[PDB]
Amino acid sequence: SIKSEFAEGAAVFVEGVAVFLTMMAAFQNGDKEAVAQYLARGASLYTRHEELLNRLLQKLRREGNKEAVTLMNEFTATFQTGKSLANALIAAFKNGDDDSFESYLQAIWKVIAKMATILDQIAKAI
Repeated sequence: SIKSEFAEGAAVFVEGVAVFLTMMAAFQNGDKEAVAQYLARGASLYTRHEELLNRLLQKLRREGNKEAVTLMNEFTATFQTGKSLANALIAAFKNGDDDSFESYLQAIWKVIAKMATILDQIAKAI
């Protein structure tokens, strides 16, 4: 259902946010071993969420819920376009460029916050 897909996606979102926050703290402490592990998990969570978003979008399209569909378009567009920042974050890790890594972390947090606002709006429109 729309509601089961939404809640499952929201739980994956919450897990990714929590991993991202944990990663930020590890990076502040310079713990590159831990940052590597969290980056790997964050990538897997990205994939799971992508699947759940598409499943949700298909259900919303079929039900005909216009407000929710428009919001989901914005969420998915932000999610897809946001991958360019995530790829830059990974590259900065692989190159040892801590200054770039920090910068993308703080920029990505702004995207996460916008995504969370969209998800709250979707939850109220379904």
